Amino acid sequence: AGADEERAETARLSSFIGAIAIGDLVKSTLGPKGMDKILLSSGRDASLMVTNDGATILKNIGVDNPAAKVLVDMSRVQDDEVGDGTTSVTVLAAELLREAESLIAKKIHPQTIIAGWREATKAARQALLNSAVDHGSDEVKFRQDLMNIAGTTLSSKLLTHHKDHFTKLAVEAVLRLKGSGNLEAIHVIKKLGGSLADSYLDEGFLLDKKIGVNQPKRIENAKILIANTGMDEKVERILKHGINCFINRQLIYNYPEQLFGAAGVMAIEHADFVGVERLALVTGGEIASTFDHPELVKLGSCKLIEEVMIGEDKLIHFSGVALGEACTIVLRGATQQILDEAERSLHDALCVLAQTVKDSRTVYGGGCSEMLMAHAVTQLASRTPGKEAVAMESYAKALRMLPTIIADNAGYDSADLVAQLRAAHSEGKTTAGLDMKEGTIGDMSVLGITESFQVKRQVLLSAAEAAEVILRVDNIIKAAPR
Amino acid sequence: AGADEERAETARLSSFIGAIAIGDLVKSTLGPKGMDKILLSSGRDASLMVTNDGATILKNIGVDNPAAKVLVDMSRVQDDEVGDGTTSVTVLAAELLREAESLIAKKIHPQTIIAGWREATKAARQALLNSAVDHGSDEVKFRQDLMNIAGTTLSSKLLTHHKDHFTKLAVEAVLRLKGSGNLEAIHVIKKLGGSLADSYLDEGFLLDKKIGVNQPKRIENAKILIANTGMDTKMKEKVERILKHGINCFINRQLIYNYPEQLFGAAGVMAIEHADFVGVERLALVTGGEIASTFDHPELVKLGSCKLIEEVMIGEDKLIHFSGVALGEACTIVLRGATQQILDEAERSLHDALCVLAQTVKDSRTVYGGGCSEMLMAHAVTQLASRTPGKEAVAMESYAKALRMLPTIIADNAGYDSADLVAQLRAAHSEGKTTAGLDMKEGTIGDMSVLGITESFQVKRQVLLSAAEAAEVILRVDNIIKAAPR
Amino acid sequence: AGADEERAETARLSSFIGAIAIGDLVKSTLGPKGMDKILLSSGRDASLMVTNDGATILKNIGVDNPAAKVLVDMSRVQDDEVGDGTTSVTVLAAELLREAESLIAKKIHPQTIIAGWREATKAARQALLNSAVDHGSDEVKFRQDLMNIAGTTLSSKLLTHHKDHFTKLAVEAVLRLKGSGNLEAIHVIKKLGGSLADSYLDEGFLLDKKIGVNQPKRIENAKILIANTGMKMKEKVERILKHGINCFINRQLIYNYPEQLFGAAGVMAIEHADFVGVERLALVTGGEIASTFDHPELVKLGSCKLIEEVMIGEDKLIHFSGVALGEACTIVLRGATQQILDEAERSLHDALCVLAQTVKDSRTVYGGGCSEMLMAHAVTQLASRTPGKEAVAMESYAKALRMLPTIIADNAGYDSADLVAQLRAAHSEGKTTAGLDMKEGTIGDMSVLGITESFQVKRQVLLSAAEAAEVILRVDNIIKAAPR
Amino acid sequence: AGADEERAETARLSSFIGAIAIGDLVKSTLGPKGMDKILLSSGRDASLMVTNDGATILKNIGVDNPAAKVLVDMSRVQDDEVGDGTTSVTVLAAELLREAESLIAKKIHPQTIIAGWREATKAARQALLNSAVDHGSDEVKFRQDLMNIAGTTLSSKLLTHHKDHFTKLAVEAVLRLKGSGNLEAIHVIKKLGGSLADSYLDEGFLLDKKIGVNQPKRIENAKILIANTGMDTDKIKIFGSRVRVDSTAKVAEIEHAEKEKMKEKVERILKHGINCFINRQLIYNYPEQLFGAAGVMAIEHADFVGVERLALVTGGEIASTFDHPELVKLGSCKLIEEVMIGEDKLIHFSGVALGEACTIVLRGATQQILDEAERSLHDALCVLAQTVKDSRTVYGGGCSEMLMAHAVTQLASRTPGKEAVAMESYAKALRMLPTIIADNAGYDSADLVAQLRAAHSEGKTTAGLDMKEGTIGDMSVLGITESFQVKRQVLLSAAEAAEVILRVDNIIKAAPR
Repeated sequence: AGADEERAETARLSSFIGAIAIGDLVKSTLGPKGMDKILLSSGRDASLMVTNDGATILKNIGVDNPAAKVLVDMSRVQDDEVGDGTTSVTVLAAELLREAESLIAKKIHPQTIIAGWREATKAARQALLNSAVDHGSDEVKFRQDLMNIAGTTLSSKLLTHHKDHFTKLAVEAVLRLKGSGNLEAIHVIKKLGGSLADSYLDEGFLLDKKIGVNQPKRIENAKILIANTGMDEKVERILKHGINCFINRQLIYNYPEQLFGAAGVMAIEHADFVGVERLALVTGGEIASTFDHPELVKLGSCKLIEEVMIGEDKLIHFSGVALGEACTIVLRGATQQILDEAERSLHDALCVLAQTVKDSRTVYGGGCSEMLMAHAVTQLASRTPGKEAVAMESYAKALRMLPTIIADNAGYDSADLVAQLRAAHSEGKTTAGLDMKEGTIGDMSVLGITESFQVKRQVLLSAAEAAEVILRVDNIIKAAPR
Repeated sequence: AGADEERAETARLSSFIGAIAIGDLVKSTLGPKGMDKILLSSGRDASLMVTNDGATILKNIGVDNPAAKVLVDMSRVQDDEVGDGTTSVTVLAAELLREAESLIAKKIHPQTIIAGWREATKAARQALLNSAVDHGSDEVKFRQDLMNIAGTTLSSKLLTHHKDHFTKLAVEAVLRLKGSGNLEAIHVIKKLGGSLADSYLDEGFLLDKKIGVNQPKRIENAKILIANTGMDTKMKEKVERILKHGINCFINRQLIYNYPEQLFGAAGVMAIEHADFVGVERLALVTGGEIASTFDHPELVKLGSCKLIEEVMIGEDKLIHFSGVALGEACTIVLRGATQQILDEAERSLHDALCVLAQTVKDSRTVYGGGCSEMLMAHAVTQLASRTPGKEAVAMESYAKALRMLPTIIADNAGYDSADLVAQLRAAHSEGKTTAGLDMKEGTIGDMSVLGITESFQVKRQVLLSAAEAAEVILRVDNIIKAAPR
Repeated sequence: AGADEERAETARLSSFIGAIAIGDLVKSTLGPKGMDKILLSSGRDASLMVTNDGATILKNIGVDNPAAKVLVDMSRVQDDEVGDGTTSVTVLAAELLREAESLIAKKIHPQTIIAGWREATKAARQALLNSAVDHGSDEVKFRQDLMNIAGTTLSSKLLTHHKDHFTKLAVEAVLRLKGSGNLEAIHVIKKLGGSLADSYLDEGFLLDKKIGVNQPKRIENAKILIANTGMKMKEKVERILKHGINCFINRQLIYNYPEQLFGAAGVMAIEHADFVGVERLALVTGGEIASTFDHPELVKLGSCKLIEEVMIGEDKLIHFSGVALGEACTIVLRGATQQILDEAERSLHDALCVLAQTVKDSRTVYGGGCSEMLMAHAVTQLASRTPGKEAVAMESYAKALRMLPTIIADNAGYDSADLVAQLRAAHSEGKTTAGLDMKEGTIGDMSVLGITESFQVKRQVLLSAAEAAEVILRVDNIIKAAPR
Repeated sequence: AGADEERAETARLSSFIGAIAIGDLVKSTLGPKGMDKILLSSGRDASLMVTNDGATILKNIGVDNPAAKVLVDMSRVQDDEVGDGTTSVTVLAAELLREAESLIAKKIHPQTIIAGWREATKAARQALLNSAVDHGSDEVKFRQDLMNIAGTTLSSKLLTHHKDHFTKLAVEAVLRLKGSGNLEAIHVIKKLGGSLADSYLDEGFLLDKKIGVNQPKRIENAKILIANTGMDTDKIKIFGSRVRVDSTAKVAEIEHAEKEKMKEKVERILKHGINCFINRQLIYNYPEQLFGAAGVMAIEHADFVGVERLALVTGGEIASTFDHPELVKLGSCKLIEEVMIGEDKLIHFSGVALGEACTIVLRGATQQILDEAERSLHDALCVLAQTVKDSRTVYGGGCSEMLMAHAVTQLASRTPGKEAVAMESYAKALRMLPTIIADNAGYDSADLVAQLRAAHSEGKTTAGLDMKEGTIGDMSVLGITESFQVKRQVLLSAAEAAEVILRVDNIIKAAPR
């Protein structure tokens, strides 16, 4: 028991097996016509879970002993930085292991081959520069704002009927974010109500809690009080300040509740901590401790806090923040499996194009980027010294699979597709790519599909470092089914 | 049962297996292209742990009943006097056990063989006075201060692409530090914020704790109180003594009772809960000190320096900085990096840098790095087996071949063919060029001095002694006996 | 499910197996280059500890069923009277068992062979009063007092690198001891401070304790108070001033309040002083009767020369001296400090017994196994001179002596057969000085080395080993009854 | 297969197995070259014990189901009446069972052979008649005081090199003991010093203990105090409770109360002039210091067995609570001192007024074996008391057994009918004893039997088995003789013991499963 040690072929084999198992399930997901899968697990899950998004299912379950979970864990950091849309990074890392069986013939030192990873880093920079990306997306923009990458992220998802409209909306949300402050303060929720738009845009922060039956219905020029310690002196400190609202992250004691109603102060019971922490940045903050917390120790913003009816049910909204560094997003849905999916999509949407204004650079979608890159990577291996080249040239044909997967989900024969694809990219037309609706090659730009430059730079480095940690290191292995 | 005693061949084997298991994992951890590993244990552990530094991982876990942990414990003491660079001493002791197969074929006396260790002492002797090593390091030093051994120590770490810059910084810290004032008060913490120039040197001491959100934002003309005894039990005496002094900050090394805390907020005094003792002792030197007793502590008995105590905001995470110390001889280093627990691999990386420089200025002696020292000693030792008596030569010659593996271990991580590397190396050393050594970036052999990598004189004398007793300790004892548990 | 059935050869087997297992572990230990063994246990045992002395480890534990612990127990009685040097007696008893196989070969009655023990007694006496051993243990003696046998006892042990110097010191200790009063009143400890000398010799009693930093430094015409019961302020002071009390020593925790009082008066107090030292102290100072605070004045007697605290090494020690009786004295040692230091406790104990025997005997034997080869040459002849039955038992004892040279040689690093060839030729010739030289790797002059063995150890061991071998040969029935 | 059902011959076998099992362990114990056996158990037993005396080991343990324990119990009465010598009685009863195999060869009525037990008595009359006994036991006696029976008991033990000298000493010890006193107060301890005599005789009693290193070296006109209770005070069985007082001030009273025990012990003890205090158990630390200044020697953990003999010696005292000093205590006074006996310190109690109780402290040549003196002295005590009372002895070394055996062979042929077979089997039983005595000697058993038998036939009662010789010799020259009582009682006991159970065929069932 305890620690383990590994031997020649068996050590490599443990890493090799992990990559192949995950590649096939993620494979159906890529491209406009991907398909959903449902998984049931060993007693800590409670029921059947279906996730279109590849990253969510891998994070939730550590099924077995082989090295995969650490590789998997990393994809979420990538999601944070950019990696989202359609899952492809995991697939890309996985086929690099197939090359290793070939490598046994390469009887020398496998670690020498490893030098290929920062050669690959050169390849990443070789790829970047060598490929016409884009020149549009100045800021805000009348039509290049979207109806582009979000649509492609959506394309792999069935929802894209009513849903593609939602994706367009996501860009308006980033438009209010641009400036100095970073990517923060975005929260999204869904509701039970049918509408063709299937969404509404809300100016303030969305919360849903109420003090009790009694209390003023609306508060004006509101002051906000946040307490770290539970309620389980208050009137005296309260009256001088002119407090209009109290928010506590936990259980609230019953006695003060009677007081607040007569005073004309609205309090919130068991408010969630995550909303509260964001709020402190928003209202100028407060010093949260024991009941001494009132007056100067705390700063309170004061526009308007009220409970409003959103089409249907009643909700409470915080708005008019002096700081201007934080905002909130509210979506209303018709209700279905794909609407809470918007939770999946908005989180992803935020990272993809907030980034897009910052980059001022994007690349053509639909696999246009991959074939062109494949064309120029082949020359580079030859250009570099030959043993360096052997590792570099293997990398170059790796890019070939992406074109094949995009077409395969479309419904057209893969062999013919690879053939027609290369000739257009080789010629020098960057706009041309894979048109799945056509089944052949077409103009990507007419479609409006473009990918953030960062998704391409970041995927390359993420795959290189993640791939590098495998082949390099022992300590793992797999045994038998279920 | 569980009595635990073994007979003849089997007993030797248990030690032999422990040495081989450890060597394969550690060899890959050596030098510039060295590798870090992840370890997972099912019981009473949270997740897989990854440690590049061999010494920290070996100390942490006592997985097996076979004797290995005892062997492991010995390297920390070495670390205090030096120990580090790249892990190697454990490897050298482990390879010694392989010749034991030869001993069975020897068919005479297992312990007459022990004479080889005596022979080894001569080997320790030869390395020390054979070869001209530094001639420089004439205190403080312009350019030659780093881009040397620290770079080699960091070599085993992936971070080196931007990390080598951090390594260079470490000697600057020793320049202010060095003298005989004391080898203490150097602290390292990493920050999850990124910039091109990773790592900043702070004027004073860096800490990360708060009484709570509660209390005033900053203090003026600060007075410092340190208490050995906890606040836990009284409120009245604490306020009375406090107000007269004007106390701006209270630091207690342990748990702090809640009642006084309300008082500090109203008064306008910032306190620190569960402050670590190591920071506190350093602080006393820094602040002029105090006599830390019971609540009789305030006023004259307490000495407190007063520049500024504040929470700045370095990058992302909030920290508290103590600076402007009147004494002037105790300073701290704050490291910044990309963002990983790997970045934490600074506490165990910095440590590697601090010990090396303090020893280097005073000893006025060093050895050439890159394995230059090892090949030279090896050439000299082969002769020795031939020139000394009867029993001594077989044992001694075997010891000599042990040195051969080190050239192999340094270039093995390179990716180049180890066999080709070993002989090319020997021809240059045999010739008489001490500067020449293994250049991993080159892939062949070159001039170590241009690189500037140098090993401290102390590292060579201790390793030789460490290797000698370490092999002996498992062997020296026969039939360990258990008396049946509680 | 009762008694336990062992017969003829099987009963012999339980004894036979016990001797073979013990001999190999003790075999490493016999000589200058012996090997250290450590045992690790859980429960009442803290951790790894190492004993170089075979006798200490064997009786601390009863590892298994086979009969041998009773045999082991006997060695300790020897240890008190003579004991140490190196542990060799257990090995000789073991040697006897291998010939037991030949006893079945003989095919008649094992009991007749017992006559061999009679023969052994006669053989033992031949090693005695034959040739000359040592002459001139003049008493006091400037050079022959040590740097001899004690060094041999030490050679097996680690401390010998600087300790052989310590060994020289011990004889000075025995010389003051001499008179009519066997061996008594000697107290010794170790110190955490390092020095080349590794030991200082005090003229009185050494005690390590301090009341506190405060309190007057010097006491004269000192009166000493020892109390059974632990440490109200006024009762202690009123009685104290009239007496003139200069010091207080108690074998337990002492109350803080009185401590403050002592400093003003000029009286020094001691907390938790060891009881054993106190019992010795009473004989030394004339003693007293210790009860509650009624204890001062006449019921207590206080001797008065000089009591002072002297900085020793780094640990601050106090000395009691100037005893009118003169009967009891104390020894102080300062070592390297590597837990091996607590080991020095082991080696010193060896020093009081070995040297004291040398003082009374005025006789010794050549060391390095010189005595054993000589006796072996004489004994081979003896077996033939006796008829036949008488012959076989006497000769088996004779060949037993051959292993001792062999055991000395085995730990040396040189094989036993070669050692045997050279060794016998030198002893046979007539040079008693010649013996086993372990550093040499061959044979040499023992006297030049300075290694000698007490005369008593050779005559008692011969009788001792013979009887020890007998205790189980006679008994062919070892019984355990009705489990649990 | 299994049920514990017995049928005809098998029932006989159960009696048979008990006899043979006991005989092999016992047989090696008989005579000069006897063997010691050591017995151990895990609990309700602490260590291996080795008993030379066959009777003592059998009494302590009832190992199994087959009958034999009751037969064993019989030798006890013999031991208190006449005692020991060598244990031979048990073996003789066992060999009676061996003929039984030949009995089924009879193929007839087994109980008419029982008449053999009626032949056993006839054999018994001749034992009285033919043996040659002795004439003389003057009282005290000059030359015939010993060198006789004590030596035969000793002969069985290998100590008979220097020891036969020690046996000779023992009669001097018995002469003072002799008469009215019965058996009490004889104590023996070894000394580690070599001498030809190997023994010394003391007028008083030796006890090995010391108060502590400090205390007066010697006391005279000594007064002795023995206490049933220790000097220790604090629990009382019923604690009186954890206890409640009135804070810390009164608890000072508790510590003070200890002093009162000290005060009573000194004040009362001083008036008497107390020289020596002996306590049978642990002694409280406070009093120990008091005794040293006073001039009084006390003994910590002095064991009780020495004390009871000591009490008879000093006239005794009534041991109770601290009121115990003065008159209720009678302390004889002559000399109590601790004397270096060259080797080890011991305390001598001497000058006892009673005179009845005395101690035989022997020095002798050293080894583990001097502890043998403990083994050997005990044998000496039992034989002399009987030797003085009987004034009759028979020749040892099996001389008695061969003579009787020669006579009985003739008897079988003379008696007609049913009776000779019964008589001859009893008669050949005697033959094994010469064999048992010879076998343990290590000499060949077969050779020994005929040569022995030929010498007896001549008419020499003195002639017997000489084990040291390996052949036959004159027992009388050796000086080995057995007391008259041991031979007449054993004959009656051996026959009767074996006789009942042969008679009964079937040890029956139970209820259970």
